[PDB]
Amino acid sequence: GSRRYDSRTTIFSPEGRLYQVEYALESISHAGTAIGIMASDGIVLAAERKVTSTLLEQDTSTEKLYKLNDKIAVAVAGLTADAEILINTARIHAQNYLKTYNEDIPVEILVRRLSDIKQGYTQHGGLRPFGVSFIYAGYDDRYGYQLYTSNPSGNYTGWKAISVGANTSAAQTLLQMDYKDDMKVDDAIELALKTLSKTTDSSALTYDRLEFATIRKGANDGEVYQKIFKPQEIKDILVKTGIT
Amino acid sequence: FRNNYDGDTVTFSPTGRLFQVEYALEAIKQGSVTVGLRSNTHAVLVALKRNADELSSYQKKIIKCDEHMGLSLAGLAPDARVLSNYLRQQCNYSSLVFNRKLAVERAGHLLCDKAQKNTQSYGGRPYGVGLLIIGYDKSGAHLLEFQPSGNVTELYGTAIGARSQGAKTYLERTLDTFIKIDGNPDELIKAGVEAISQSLRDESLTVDNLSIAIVGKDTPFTIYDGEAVAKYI
Amino acid sequence: SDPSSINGGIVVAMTGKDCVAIACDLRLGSQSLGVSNKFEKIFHYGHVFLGITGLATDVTTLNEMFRYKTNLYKLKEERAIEPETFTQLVSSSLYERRFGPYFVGPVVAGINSKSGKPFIAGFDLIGCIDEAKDFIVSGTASDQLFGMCESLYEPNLEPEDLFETISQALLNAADRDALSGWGAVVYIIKKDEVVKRYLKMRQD
Amino acid sequence: GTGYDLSNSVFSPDGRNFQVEYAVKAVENGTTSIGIKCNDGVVFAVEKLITSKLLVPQKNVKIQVVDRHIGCVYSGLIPDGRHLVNRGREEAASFKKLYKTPIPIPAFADRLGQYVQAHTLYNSVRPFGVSTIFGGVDKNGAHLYMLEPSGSYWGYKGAATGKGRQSAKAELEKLVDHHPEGLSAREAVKQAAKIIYLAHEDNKEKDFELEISWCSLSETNGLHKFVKGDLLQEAIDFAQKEIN
Amino acid sequence: TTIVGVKFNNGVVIAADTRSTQGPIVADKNCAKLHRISPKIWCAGAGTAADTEAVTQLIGSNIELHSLYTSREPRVVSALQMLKQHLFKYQGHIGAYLIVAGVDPTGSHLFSIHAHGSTDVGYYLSLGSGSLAAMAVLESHWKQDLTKEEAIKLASDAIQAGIWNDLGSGSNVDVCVMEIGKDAEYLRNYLTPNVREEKQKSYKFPRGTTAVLKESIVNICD
Amino acid sequence: MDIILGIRVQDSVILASSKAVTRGISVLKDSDDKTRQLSPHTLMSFAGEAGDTVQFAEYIQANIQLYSIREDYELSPQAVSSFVRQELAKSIRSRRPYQVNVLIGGYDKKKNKPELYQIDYLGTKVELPYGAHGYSGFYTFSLLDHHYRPDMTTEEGLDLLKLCVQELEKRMPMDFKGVIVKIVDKDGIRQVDDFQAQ
Amino acid sequence: MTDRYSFSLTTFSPSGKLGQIDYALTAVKQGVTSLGIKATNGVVIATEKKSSSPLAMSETLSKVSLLTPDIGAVYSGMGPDYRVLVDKSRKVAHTSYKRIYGEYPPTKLLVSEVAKIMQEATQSGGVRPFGVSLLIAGHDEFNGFSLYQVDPSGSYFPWKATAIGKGSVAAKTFLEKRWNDELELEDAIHIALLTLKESVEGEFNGDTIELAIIGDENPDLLGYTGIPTDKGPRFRKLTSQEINDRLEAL
Amino acid sequence: AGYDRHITIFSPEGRLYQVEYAFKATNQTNINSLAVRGKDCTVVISQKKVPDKLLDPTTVSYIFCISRTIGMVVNGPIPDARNAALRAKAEAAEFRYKYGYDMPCDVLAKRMANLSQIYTQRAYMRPLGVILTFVSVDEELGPSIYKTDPAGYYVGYKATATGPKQQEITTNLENHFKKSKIDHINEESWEKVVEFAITHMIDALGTEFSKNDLEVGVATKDKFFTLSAENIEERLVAIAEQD
Amino acid sequence: TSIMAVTFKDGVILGADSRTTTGAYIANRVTDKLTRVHDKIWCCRSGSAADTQAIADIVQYHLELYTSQYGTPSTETAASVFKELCYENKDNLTAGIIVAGYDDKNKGEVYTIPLGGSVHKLPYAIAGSGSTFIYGYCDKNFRENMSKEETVDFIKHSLSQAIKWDGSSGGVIRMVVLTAAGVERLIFYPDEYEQL
Repeated sequence: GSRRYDSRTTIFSPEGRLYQVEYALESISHAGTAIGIMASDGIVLAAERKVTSTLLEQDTSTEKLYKLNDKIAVAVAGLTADAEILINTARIHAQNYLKTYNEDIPVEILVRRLSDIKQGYTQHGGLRPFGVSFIYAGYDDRYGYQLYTSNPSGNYTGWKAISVGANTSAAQTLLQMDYKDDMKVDDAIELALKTLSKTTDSSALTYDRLEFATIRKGANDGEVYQKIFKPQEIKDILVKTGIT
Repeated sequence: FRNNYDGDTVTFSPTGRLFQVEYALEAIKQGSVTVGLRSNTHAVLVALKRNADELSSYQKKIIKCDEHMGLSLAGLAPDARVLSNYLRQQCNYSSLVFNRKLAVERAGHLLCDKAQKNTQSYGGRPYGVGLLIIGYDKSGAHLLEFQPSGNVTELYGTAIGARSQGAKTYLERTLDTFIKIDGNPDELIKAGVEAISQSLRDESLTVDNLSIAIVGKDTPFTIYDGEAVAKYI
Repeated sequence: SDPSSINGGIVVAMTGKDCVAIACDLRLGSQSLGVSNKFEKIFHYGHVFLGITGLATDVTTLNEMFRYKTNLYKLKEERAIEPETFTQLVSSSLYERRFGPYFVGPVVAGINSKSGKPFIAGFDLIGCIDEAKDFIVSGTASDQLFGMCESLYEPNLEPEDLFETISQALLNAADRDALSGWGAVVYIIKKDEVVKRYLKMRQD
Repeated sequence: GTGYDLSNSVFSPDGRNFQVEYAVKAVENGTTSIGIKCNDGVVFAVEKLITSKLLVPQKNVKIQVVDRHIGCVYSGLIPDGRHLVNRGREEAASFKKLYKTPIPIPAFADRLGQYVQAHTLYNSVRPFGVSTIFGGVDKNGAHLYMLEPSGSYWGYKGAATGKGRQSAKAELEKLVDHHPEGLSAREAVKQAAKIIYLAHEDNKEKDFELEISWCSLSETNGLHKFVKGDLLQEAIDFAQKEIN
Repeated sequence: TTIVGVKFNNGVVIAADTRSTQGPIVADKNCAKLHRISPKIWCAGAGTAADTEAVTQLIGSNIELHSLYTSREPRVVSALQMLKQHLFKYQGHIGAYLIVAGVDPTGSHLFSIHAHGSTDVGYYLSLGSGSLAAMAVLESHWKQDLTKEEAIKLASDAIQAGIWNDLGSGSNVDVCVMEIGKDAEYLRNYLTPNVREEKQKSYKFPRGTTAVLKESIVNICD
Repeated sequence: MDIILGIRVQDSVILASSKAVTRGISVLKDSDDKTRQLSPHTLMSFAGEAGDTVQFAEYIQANIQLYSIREDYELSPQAVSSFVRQELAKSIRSRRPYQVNVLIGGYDKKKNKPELYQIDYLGTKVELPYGAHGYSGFYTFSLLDHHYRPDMTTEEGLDLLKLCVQELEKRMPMDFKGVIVKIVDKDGIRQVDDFQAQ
Repeated sequence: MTDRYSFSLTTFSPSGKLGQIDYALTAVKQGVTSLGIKATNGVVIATEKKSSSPLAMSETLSKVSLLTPDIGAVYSGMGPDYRVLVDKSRKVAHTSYKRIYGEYPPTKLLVSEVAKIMQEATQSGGVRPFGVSLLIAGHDEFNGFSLYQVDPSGSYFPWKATAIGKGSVAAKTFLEKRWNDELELEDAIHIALLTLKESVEGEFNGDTIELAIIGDENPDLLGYTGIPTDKGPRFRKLTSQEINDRLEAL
Repeated sequence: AGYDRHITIFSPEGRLYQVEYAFKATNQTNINSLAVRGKDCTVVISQKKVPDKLLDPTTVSYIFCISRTIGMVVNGPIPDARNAALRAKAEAAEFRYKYGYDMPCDVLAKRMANLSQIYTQRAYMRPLGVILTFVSVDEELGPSIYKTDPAGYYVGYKATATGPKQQEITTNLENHFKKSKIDHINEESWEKVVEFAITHMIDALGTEFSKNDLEVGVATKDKFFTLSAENIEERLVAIAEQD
Repeated sequence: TSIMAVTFKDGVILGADSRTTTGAYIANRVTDKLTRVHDKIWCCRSGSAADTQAIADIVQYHLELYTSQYGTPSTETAASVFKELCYENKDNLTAGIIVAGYDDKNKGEVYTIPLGGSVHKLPYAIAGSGSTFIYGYCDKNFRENMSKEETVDFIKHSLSQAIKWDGSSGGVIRMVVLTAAGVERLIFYPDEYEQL
């Protein structure tokens, strides 16, 4: 028979742990670090492009920051390909909601959906889990700004500031040290850059190795705006905060 | 050896055997004894019923498939239920569609083919039961022996189960004697009760311990239990 | 009876000098009974405008559908869909229901943001694209609209003039159609700005 | 390493399929049977071990017919043989239904071939524990065939398989030489009954029963029929005579 | 609709009018009834416009993929077999009537396909409501061994017969020439014998003629 | 057919629905409530085919209550109506369509404004000051067109209805056995159990 | 019968690695070198035609394939896997784009599709990852010219220039030296011919090399005329000859 | 671990053992075959080794007639050869039906190669232990030889050989071409091209052949056929007088 | 439509008119109703052009695959395949087919498959709307084992009468001769047969 070659990706360990999930998490831990910090007037998503080259095109890229909705975006940590499969189903779910209720999908409803999908690969199907962790940054008129996180297990939680990928422990301690409830978006933009700058496994923290995005509710308007910083804008924000 | 080739039926051993099937055949021997013998007018089935406690009943071992056919089991009861039930339909089909009684030789073919399918595909297990089928069709009395391996054979008489070899020798020796017990059913039944006790050892066939079934020229397969078999104990 | 004559309504698009206009009535009825004077039939996804006449429920459904598709189109392509491309999307979307069609008569109007060239198109209920450089009509008063357009129209009209033309074409056809009227709205589109004017017409 | 002999479709380092080979062992372990192609037909014969005096004689028939003009005999696991015939019968009915003309023996061979070869492609099935000798008369001649568990099959002048497979093959090779122009149907029937008696030496311990069948354009009209009564006895004796 | 196909000494040519109707009303005064299946296999289609467009592009797409897979030029007989087996499947419900022509590694071809899936071969063919007007002209001026220009004339003339005599046909004439050795040359509006005479007056309105009730700017940018 | 009227005043939505249930030649019941509460601040009235009518309402109600529990939130009237339209628009092209017409009236606690939605069995939705399904509109729309004012008080609204119902009881051929009235406002849904003689 | 293999053949290991993807990448490593360079007005992709017998006809086997008239691809790794991938790619280009929008897909999107197909062979039941890495080069009106690399994991990234396969490391280094954001197509075709010289051991001519570019529209490669907006394919595979002429001024 | 040798998944070296072992199976019949291209024909030669005397020599072949124009010779076990032949026949039949023209040799090859690539990636399908050589006189490409293997790889050849002594035949042929400088046997009759084939077959193998030691297939414009014991004998006799 | 197949001494001949109409309009006046399914197995098509063509194409497919595996098929087998399609799908087909082939063992054979989907083997067969008018003439002039010219004449006269009376038939008379000698294509224009 075939039973011989079956890994049995969905079984419990004698300790009551999910082998594949724990190993997927171990995988994520070697991926570029991504930070998510929520201010009073906005949210900041920052990510470190793990490994690069001089020829790698930084302009025609967006390997870790993806726009889900017009009010929701995510930072990725893990298999880009796996992430794209989940991201796409997520973009579809948001649109079905919009078509059904003629209202944008509340941030948590979208996060729960995706997490449930992940959770499924955990309980049946005999397929390997998605080696991906997301940090969700979004807005809606019920909870305003929200920050979330979901991992291979299918679990998700909310945060004021959080990180995924490598050196999360170090980064979470630094964040838990200088974060403050009243923080303003630009303060957060700075905390994010500082935190990555202290956990990086690289020499310097140049602009070509970074991705930045902010969901601010531009005062001059009355609605929410998503802005994925361009190579140049990241270069600037890097000089100002004093890292040249 | 064996250890690595008896995981499932879809695997052949290096010698060319199918262990899962042989293990099935094993459950048969571990089963209670039953005997079968026929003449030219009748066919009889005598079986020894088994019980758990002394507060438990004795597991029936004779099943009627149609009015002209029936069988006795040795091994897993459930599998006999499945097989007898598949045979009940085959007989019913033949009657309804062709208005014909199913030839005993053909009933055997169907059983053989159903059993074989379970020994070539992954996931299934062989049937763990042996069957003795008697029946009076358009070509006289008949007796068949069914093996989970899918092997069915037509005999004059035979026995299966534990110590079944006793009865089988008695019969192989008494051949010329009962093969001529035509016209008289009570003789075949007595001869059967004898051959079967050749395989006894523990106790002696009691009333609620014995079970006899018969079919023939003018006898629609009927089952005898208890007081009904007293006159043979 | 005819799903295209239950609710009523009209739409018309015209091309001018470096501009395009698309107008529609505001009526939504149920046979002879008027039910709403606020049923607009023009929608836009980015800078591309789409008008839908026909069975109201489908007009609504198609709008929700194209919103859905153009939204995902923008997320993948990272650019707003163009008139010519959208026109193709409408066509293939309609034909996908070839044997169970949406009872509508779509009209596309917009200016190619990259070539600044004006664009208008029309399709039948199963997606057949009808391309014209002057005007497109649709709805229960399509004959009257053809009547007006065919006479009143002349090339390269200026925004302030095209408006007058389109408005008179719409207004006078709607008045010869029992199932149209109850208000109107015109859209004047230019490479950068879009004006929306509600016209004054009889309410009977 | 090892273990190349546990799954039915694995290629061992030398390019073999051990399971198919282990299957053959089951064939050789079986009763011997043969086929003799004559000048206008074919003859099939097989050995029937008599386990005891309880086996009704002439009742446990082994040779089988496919359609109306095909004879099939096999050595090894009997149940598998039947399964292969049941298939051939359907295979042949299908052909007749579409083309009207009853299935050509060569055409019929490939059908069984493809089917058998199929059971060596997936590890979810077991190979056939039988070798089959079959044939008949058709639009252009008589044909004799032998099919192996590997799915391999060829046309034969004479063929045999089972325990007495070597004795038989020897006798057959003689006939092939001492009859270059061709044997006759009536002749092959006798010659066959003989080769079986001889080849019964590799099992001389148990008593047996003989079975012959033939398909001759002249003797049977091209239809497969069983040799019974007088013509049978005449061949039994011809054997008992040259068995001393 | 009037569509025709004419074979000439070294190729084939197809033409069609440009009137698209809806009942007695002209929907498109200049629609194109000539469809490209592959660079050198073109199709003329009458019947339901959405169907001739759709069936034509579908097969065209599969032909392109087949071509890439086999590394060979598309054959007209392949577009013909695909078209007819598709139309046949839909038992006539896909109202497409096509005249398919083209050149390929095996010569020049001319075929016709009916909505139900039947096909015909010939040197000259016509389809559509103009079918008879055109065929009357073809039956009168066709001859074996026409020159490329003789064919374009005959074809052009046949379509005219339709434009003038059939109400379902009108406006312009589109031609497409496929020659055994050269590239297929598509001639959109090869003829335009129906131009509108200048209007008798201008209906430009004095600004302010239309009464407005409300006004506003529309938001396009996000 | 049945009477299904709805009117949106200053700070509430009023729904009037006939009480009669006629099966053939006889009037089986004279106190039928042709409505369902989709949520604490959203009410839906309905009329149409014999079985489809209640089956649809209860199906819609069930889904809305499920959403409320799953999310611990109450969907806006606009959201509920869009959901209901989609359901009807789906069934219209199905094997056996629900032949039901509905009026959805709710109070949007987030905008603090009452809202009235009219949706017919085809999935045709429109938002209105006052609406009706069936023949009801034919008798009442002229009265409402005349006397309706956006700033009417719940009281002025109940009087405008009373007038509508009277015109209906005069000119309409069928005895619809009066109506049941309900108000939807910032405080929920309540029934004016005295319109039989208000 | 029946695929009883409905479970994943690629799973996570304790260290967090995905074995089958690592191994597939190892297969790509042993493959013949291939590369791509992006100029300011074109893109060039090239590889070596490693013949498996002088009896074999090297033309009857292209390693550079056209996906759409504006997109081409090349690879390193297992040729067969590449072949079926190219077919699935050319088709998805139609079914998922041309048949909806009436135009061919933009490079990034088609790459995204290809990438998806490879991702599934990384998680779906009963299969192994594709043993190849592709370099897809194309052009689209709103994005211009671009070059992407798709790996067995399904991941993909854009490049200015890069190489994959046997001597990718050496070649990637040689490219960094000679690349600048001001190269003209011909300059890149040159740099390409040089970088590829180091990889090829034996003969280095227009018959041992396969090179195609994404440049201007070739109205002569359209097959017809009469439609203004249809100017021709931007993808052109260089001829044995066109190669040698540049091999001189090498 | 040790199972990456049983199913078709990668080994740490990025190898697929099961595909390598399938290649082994192709030499199990110990038969050699070669193919060359005439000016307007294609010939395939293959050793016919009928050991057993009880075998009907006429039913022992590894050359098949796929279609009216395509011929295929197989190197490998017979059951896998017949499986491959049936499939190819069905594919060429259907192709004609769907597209309106005969399936080209090179295309049928790609199709069979693609089918083989599948067994290379899917775990429940084992590769077929055979190498297929397709020949015909394509209407667009003239004489053609395309061969596919268990790895799913395929290519066109000027001439080629397969079997245990594959290399001896190949180098022999390689040399003949380095000499003649052309990519084919410059002959008009196929009979001569067949003779050339049988000749170089003997030189490289260093063995003499009778009329029952060979098997010949010839592809020509609009037709592919196989020679009979006697058609061959005639070919043997011809080369005899000259040596 | 007028079509027929006649078996004679050396083999068999198939004939037909060349007119296909849609109402009273002649859509095609040079139609080839004689369709090849195999080298020496042909058929005459009457009824739905779309249906018979699709049937013929499928049959040709089946015989080509039959040949790939079992060599040249019998004329009876070809008829069997036609019958299978026509009978099993009688509810969706309007096809009248005459199957004629040449075998070397069976010489010439003719099978007729009428609307129902049943098969009938005959010395000769006629079908098509125009056939009705020549039942008398044919039963009076058919003789078994005529010569090739005798048969080509029997057919030429029969169809000329059929074309004469039936407006659905017309154009040119086509024929296809099937003998051991090979396959021969004959054509006869109006000016010749109209004067018979």
